[PDB]
Amino acid sequence: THPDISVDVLVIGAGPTGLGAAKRLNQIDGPSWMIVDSNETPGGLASTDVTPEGFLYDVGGHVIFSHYKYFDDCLDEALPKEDDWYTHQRISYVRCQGQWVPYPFQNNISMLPKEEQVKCIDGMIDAALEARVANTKPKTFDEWIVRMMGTGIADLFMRPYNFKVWAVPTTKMQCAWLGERVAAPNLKAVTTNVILGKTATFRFPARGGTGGIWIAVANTLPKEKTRFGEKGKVTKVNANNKTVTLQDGTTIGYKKLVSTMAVDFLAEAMNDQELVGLTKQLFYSSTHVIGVGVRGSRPERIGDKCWLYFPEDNCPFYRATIFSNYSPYNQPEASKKLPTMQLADGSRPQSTEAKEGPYWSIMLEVSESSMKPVNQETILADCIQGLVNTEMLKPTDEIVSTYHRRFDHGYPTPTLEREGALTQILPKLQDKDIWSRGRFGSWRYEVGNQDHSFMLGVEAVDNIVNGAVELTLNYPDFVNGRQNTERRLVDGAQVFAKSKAQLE
Amino acid sequence: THPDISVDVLVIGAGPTGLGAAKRLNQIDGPSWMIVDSNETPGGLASTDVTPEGFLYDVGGHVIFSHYKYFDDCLDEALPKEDDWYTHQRISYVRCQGQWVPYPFQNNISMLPKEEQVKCIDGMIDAALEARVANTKPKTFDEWIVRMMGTGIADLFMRPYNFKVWAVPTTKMQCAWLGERVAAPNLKAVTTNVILGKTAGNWGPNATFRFPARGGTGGIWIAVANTLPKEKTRFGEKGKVTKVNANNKTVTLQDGTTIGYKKLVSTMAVDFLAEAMNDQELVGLTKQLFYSSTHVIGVGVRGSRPERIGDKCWLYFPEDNCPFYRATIFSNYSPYNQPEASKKLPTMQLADGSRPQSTEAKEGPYWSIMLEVSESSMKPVNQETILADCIQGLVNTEMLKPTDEIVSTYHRRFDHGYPTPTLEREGALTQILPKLQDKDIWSRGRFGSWRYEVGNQDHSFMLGVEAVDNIVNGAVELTLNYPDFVNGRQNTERRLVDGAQVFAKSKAQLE
Amino acid sequence: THPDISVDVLVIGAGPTGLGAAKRLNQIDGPSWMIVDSNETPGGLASTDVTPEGFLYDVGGHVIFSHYKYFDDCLDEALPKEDDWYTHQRISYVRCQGQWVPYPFQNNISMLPKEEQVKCIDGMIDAALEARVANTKPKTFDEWIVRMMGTGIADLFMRPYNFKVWAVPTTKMQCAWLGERVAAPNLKAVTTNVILGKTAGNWGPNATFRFPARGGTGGIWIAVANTLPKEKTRFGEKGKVTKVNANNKTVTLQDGTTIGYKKLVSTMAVDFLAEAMNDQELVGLTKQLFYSSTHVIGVGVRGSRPERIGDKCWLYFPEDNCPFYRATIFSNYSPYNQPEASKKLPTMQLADGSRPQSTEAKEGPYWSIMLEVSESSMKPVNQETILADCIQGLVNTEMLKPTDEIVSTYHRRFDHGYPTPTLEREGALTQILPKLQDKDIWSRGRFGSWRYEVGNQDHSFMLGVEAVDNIVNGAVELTLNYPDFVNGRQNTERRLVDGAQVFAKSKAQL
Amino acid sequence: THPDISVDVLVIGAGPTGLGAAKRLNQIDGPSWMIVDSNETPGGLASTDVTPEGFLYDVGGHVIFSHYKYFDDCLDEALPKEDDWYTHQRISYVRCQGQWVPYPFQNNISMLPKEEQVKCIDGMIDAALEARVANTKPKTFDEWIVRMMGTGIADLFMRPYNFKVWAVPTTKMQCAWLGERVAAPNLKAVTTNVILGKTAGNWGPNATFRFPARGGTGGIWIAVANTLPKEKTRFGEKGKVTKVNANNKTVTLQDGTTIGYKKLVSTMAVDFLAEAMNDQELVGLTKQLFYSSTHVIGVGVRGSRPERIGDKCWLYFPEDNCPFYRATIFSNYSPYNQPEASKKLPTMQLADGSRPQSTEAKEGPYWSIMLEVSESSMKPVNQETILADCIQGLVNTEMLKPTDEIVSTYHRRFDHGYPTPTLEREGALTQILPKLQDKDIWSRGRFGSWRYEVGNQDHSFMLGVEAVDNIVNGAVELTLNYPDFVNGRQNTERRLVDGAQVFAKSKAQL
Ligand SMILES: [Cl-]
Ligand SMILES: [Cl-]
Repeated sequence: THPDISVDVLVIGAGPTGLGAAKRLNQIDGPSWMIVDSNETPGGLASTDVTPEGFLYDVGGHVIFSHYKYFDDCLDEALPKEDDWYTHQRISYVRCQGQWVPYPFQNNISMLPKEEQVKCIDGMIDAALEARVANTKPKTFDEWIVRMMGTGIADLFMRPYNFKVWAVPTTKMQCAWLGERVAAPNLKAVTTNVILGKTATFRFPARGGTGGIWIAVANTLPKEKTRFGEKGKVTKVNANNKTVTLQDGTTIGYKKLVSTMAVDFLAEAMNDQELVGLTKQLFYSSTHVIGVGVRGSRPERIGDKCWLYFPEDNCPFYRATIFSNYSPYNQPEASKKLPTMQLADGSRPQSTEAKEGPYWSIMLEVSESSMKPVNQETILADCIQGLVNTEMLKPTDEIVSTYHRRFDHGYPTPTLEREGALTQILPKLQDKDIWSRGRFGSWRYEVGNQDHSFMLGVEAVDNIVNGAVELTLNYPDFVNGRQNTERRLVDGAQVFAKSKAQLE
Repeated sequence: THPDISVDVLVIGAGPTGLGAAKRLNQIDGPSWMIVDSNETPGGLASTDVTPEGFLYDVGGHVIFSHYKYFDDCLDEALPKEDDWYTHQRISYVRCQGQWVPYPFQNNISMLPKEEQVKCIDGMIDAALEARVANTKPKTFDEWIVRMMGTGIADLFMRPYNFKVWAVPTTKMQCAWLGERVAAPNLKAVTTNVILGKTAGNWGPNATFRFPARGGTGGIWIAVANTLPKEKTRFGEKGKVTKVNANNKTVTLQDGTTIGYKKLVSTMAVDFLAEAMNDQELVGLTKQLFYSSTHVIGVGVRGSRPERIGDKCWLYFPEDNCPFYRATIFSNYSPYNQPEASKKLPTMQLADGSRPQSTEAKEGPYWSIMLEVSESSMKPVNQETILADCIQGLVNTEMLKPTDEIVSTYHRRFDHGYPTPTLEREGALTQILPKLQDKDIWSRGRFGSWRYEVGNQDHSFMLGVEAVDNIVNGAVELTLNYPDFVNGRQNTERRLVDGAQVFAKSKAQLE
Repeated sequence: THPDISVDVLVIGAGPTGLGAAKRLNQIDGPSWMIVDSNETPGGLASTDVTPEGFLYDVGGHVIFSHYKYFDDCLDEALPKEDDWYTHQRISYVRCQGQWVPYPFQNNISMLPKEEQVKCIDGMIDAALEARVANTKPKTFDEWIVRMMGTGIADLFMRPYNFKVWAVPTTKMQCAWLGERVAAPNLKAVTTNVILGKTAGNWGPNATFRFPARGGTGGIWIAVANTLPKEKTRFGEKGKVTKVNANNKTVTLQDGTTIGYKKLVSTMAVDFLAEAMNDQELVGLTKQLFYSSTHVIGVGVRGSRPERIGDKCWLYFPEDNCPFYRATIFSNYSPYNQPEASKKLPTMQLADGSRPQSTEAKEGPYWSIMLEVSESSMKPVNQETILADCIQGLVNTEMLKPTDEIVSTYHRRFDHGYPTPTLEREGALTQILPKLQDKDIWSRGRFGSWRYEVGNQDHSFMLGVEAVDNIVNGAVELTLNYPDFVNGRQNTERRLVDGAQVFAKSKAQL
Repeated sequence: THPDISVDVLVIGAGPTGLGAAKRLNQIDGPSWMIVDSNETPGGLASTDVTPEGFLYDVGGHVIFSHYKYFDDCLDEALPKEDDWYTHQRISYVRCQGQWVPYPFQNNISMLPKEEQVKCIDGMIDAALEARVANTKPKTFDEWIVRMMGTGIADLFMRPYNFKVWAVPTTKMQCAWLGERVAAPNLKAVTTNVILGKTAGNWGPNATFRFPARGGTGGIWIAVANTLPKEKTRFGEKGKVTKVNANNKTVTLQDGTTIGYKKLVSTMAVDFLAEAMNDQELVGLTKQLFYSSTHVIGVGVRGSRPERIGDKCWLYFPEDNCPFYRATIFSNYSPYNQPEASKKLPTMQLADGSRPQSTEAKEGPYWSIMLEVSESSMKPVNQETILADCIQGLVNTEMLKPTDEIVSTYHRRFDHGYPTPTLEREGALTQILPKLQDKDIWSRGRFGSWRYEVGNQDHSFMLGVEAVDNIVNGAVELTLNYPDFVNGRQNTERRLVDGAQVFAKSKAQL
């Protein structure tokens, strides 16, 4: 009994991780392979949605720093024109007590009341003294924060903010994921800034938002090796006889499997009780992505802002961005005409006539868990009110468009129990020739950015084919702390082979 | 052959130390005793001079702050009237970059330029981190400074200032002496003040303090001397000691008088004692000691008390725009330190150095300033020019406008001014003092025992008292050997009227 | 209404503290004074008792190290002959796991089993490392113990021993009383002795102490008292004080006699003084103080001095195979502490607790053992069985063979035995003493001021001397308030003959 | 103008490193390649020599612990029979004051004089206390040692031994090359062993290493080379490289042959390369490197194996009663390292250095010893007398009785023996390697990249493998730049058969 299709390497999922595996498989051009996804549009959670009124919203952020030349090579290939990209300056602010405090927070306590500055400085002094004598390392995220910042800064920012982000207490999280850097505060730089009173770029696609990158990357692949859409939905994986079954009944035989779906779904699709049980020990939070389109020129108070962080309790979201700042093509042009749905204060607008722009746009994120639930019916309104309370929207601003989507698997949580589970789950799948990789494929946030995830797929294939170490998967500190320039979209294998076929 | 006079206990010198010995001897009224001094006016280096134009000057605007009730008892006995004393609150600043920084220098960085504050705070951060782990103690004054303040504050103040005071580099002095002299900065306190822009200025035991209404500090010692039986004192040329024969326990006076003693308390500089003894070994050891001379400069000036001056007491001068290290507004201590307003005086010169528009005697009121300048083999001074240089320094510091009228000048150089706490000091004293002790000589006092940590007038007085108490009652000489012990407590046990005098008095009535 | 007697200074109590006050007063010979004691024989709890069979036992130890020349002058004066004293070598042992471990204990773990040595060294390594980084000081005796010794050595000796001594857990006691010495171990010396297997060679002649030839320690205090003008002493029932009226400064004796004073030096237990004053506030504060009772047991036995026992001095007992915390072969201190050989005595019992085979009086020679047992609310003792338990304890520790013949026993219980350095002590004393001071009452002594660190005979003596020096000459009471200061120096200034007496005498001849 | 030969990848040198490159290139079977060596026999400085009398001696030691599955695969493929290998227990001893001190030295101070134990333990106590508080990293090999062991152990072993090894004082060497773990001594374990006097634990299966039955170590590389296609190798005089033109990527051989390359893997000493390149700048930088020469000495002797020396071990010699720093009983590794019993040989001399009694050829059995002596401008050696001195050293260390019959001797001096981890090494290499890289030259190996940390046979093999992987597949050269990473993990990902070959083979069957 033979499957409808047979390939050496099967890739499940066409998010960044799956596309990475596909790109390196395509480059190597050795073993046979194919990639499937239930979504007709590749990009997974790094896709970009659009509102009926033409406002774009990324559902999974954007890369700010690439750690790898290989990732760069693929983006350059996908979007090879200078005008394909806008290049912006890396910046950030924290919203604290009516102030926009620049990153890094501790280096700008100067902008807080003098009383708060005292509590913060006393906190770092204590922490700096203890660190001088420390002979152990922190065991929880919380301990890490305190040793690093002092109780002062920890209570102002780190603690409350991180709870808003992870939907889980900082006491319930590990810290290893943060890196090897010794937990020791830079007291001198902090006080120096307090006394003096004083206080890097990234590219973003011009059109299509982040999702446009992955569409263009996928378009470089040989179309007949892709199966995207309902015809590409996987319904079961038979690990014992290495066969996958799709929704439409198609069967696929594989020798090695690279699975980028959530590892808990994989265990279900495998009907593996042991893996399902191990898999349930993992924790994750859901996230709500909220989009707000509004009429008007970009407000003075807002400027060239990007990520904004919100520790305080006058708004449910933990971060927001002025998405309209990243690219003029993220929202409709001025000439386009749209009706006002409501004002920022939640009341009916004066006129309901479709009017001109220009427009700007805000995007934000709310976290959710069994330890921090959210009312889905009221969350949109609360967020908008939150934009008011934080002085991002005037109560008079006119809202032209709203976007609200909830993602069940939003963040894989770095809980104290994560590694105990992963060190069992991953090797067990490995023994079955299954490479489970990705944000939820391998569940490691420290390597959960688009560039990391992409490379997790690239390296899994490199392990399958060339016996390479999976460095990003098992040594995040090693890859994050170096320049990764060795692996290129064009390696010696292809140069030599191409040159050979030329004089032959 | 007998000497002209014989006493159980002879006291040489009638400064604070000798007078302290005399007072306890007089209170005990047991063994016979007498006290001699080459000066006709008692008070030693705690005396007061006056210019022909009527301006009083101490040897450093002395200030009474006592660690002993017994010292208090004697001052109260000598000057028993409420109006004998003015009581003040210390108003002090350090002169740094056109600013008056309040006394605990470190708590007032908030008054320095921001750039400087940074260097200071960085310095303390380092020091605080090394202190958390230190397992040794400082060996020099300099290491002590750095470990306490950080290189920042050390360079801005401590180092330059202390060289101006001691006429010796901080790296050449020990550090077992500064317990109650130099403040101990706390990181939190300091940074909290720099944040709040608020101040603090109560450190040290100098903060109320009483000063004598009349005659200056010297007036205290004259009044104390007057409590003694005059016939047991020998003050003047007739009291000048020329020779000390330790072997047959006899002293020789200038007029040839000979005095036999059983026990000698000597308050003259220990290096002079060696000479007077004709003892080569001691003269030698004596050489290994070090001291700095000091110039006391007085300046009287016409005018109302400038509000730019205010109620300043002693001001500190680390910077190089003036020769003096410390200065005081003496006219602030008492209305009797300078002539009253009605008195008429001619202007001698203007602060800038030029002649006065008129050489006619004019009224007051008046105010007064006293300066000190240190001198040594490592930091010489030009005696002919030093007076002018100081006046010029008063200008550069904005104490005197170039326009101010100088009515009175005073200048006097004291050879023995400060007993220098060098690194070699204790190595010398731990030989000199025991050797004198074996001859039944109690050498005590500012230059008698040469320890600055107990060199104030109250310490010195008590060195004399305690020497007598050891001689007579077998008391421990606590102030001499344990400065930290006496400075760290209230010494209230020893009184001008002890149980011994009460019991003997009440027995005399019943009999 | 005038009292039957009036003096400038009244001293209550003729223990070492009282006698100290009397001696300085007698030397000064200025203000008038007298000294009373309810006991006919001076010496207080530093006296020496005797059994009907002629065995001596010190009730309150003996001085091993004198910190003062003044104390020396007075003992020299009291017992001026060379043959008035024996001079012995200073040494000590701890009884641990069948071993006599020499002082100090930590430097001799070599004698213990290797397993136990491991735990000890491990504990001190930890302590050493923590001390390298410590920035706080110990708050309890227990913490002080651990930081100094480590848990290993602490559990073997310090902890169990100290609980047996103070009859109070170490966690309940302060540690300032131990001095200002940094709580930290000398790892190198301890590991050096474990490796070398040897201890520091005998420093002989080494630190020696002197002990009186006759009459025991109590003999010192009888002779000291005899240098006093007898008419100024009132010892006996005729000297028992029943009431102290602080307000009009009057003291009332048993026989009804009334004494008026200007200054009072009271060396009786400060809680008894509170009582005798009828001051409720004081009595109240006085309750906050804690003390343990002690049992002094004496055993006289027949035979030459056995090989196993050795040469005198204190022995310490951490373990639970005996109720006592320390003991000493008293008969080693002087041949006059017990009957000579020719004396004939009947065996009372054997060490095992059984009747002897013969009850006929027989020759000696003899030897003798003295030991102490503490008692308190947290560590009670059965007064009927304690003697037997102690004797059995002597067998268990291998001090007596079960066959050894017991000729004499001695058992006496002292209500006030040790003033306990509890965490609460200073909070109470810093109120009690100043308050008594404001009434011209100098409460001084082992129980007069309640401070064990200055509770030895020389210290207590000097508390008396210094109180008088404060009353008369305004001297600082150094021993009372700065024990670390006096223990850390050579106190040579104050002498039995001071300059005052020299000058005065020299003048009387002229 | 075209060269006689053109390949994609040219490999110079057929030692472990060169053969490593060749193995991976051969496995990949993609780009064309060839490998050249001036030696007719492959093995480089890991080859085996034989004396005329039939005694074998490794010139470059043997692997004790392999860090890579890939290295294991290749050794397995080359020597696939069970009886191709012997497997021994990995142990080690240090010769200190007449004793054989087992590894590790510190855990065995027990068998030294008690006085030495004292200095050692005292040293570690200091080190341990400073380590509690340290906030900086060691800057020299010497400081690292002091912080690790303390001055006591440093003086007894570390300092003297390492000078004998590196021919350079420890103060002149870096320490990063040693690893990343903090310099903190395990004091408890050290003192626990001294106390217990033992060196034991609950234990499990003992650690082992394998050694080739025949041909010695050099037999591995001969067999590894044999698995390569012979026509892609050029070994012997015909393979000697004399010139390297980096600008037009051409190499010239002794016999005038020219070889064009696209990428070069050079395993010859990097100084020689700079010379062969005629590149002034690289010659200059190259001068800043430092190395020591080494003498390898072999001694065949008659007799059964003496009980005094029985194990297949290294022996280390800190003391100055012998010029060599390490030695081993090679005859213990394999019966085939020396002539069999029946073989008859004449005696050349006795251990004492005197003529034999009879010059007749006599049977065995035989055993063998080999040892090493360093040499440099800071520690010269007399080449004429070195053999005798070493033999005499063997006597002084009680390895040879003065009566032992020496049947065979061996002496050979390698100019490039150890690449020295000097303080200036990295400053030089961080310029040299990258500059060669920019010319498409991968200089790799013991003296190719000059890093002792990764200079073992397995490390070197892998330097070759990873260089090929970087050239072809863009792999990270982990062994080259991250020794700590590769040494602290099990490297199992890279196999002699990877997916690429499985997929390719399986495809060719459809
Ligand atoms: Cl930040
Ligand atoms: Cl060396």
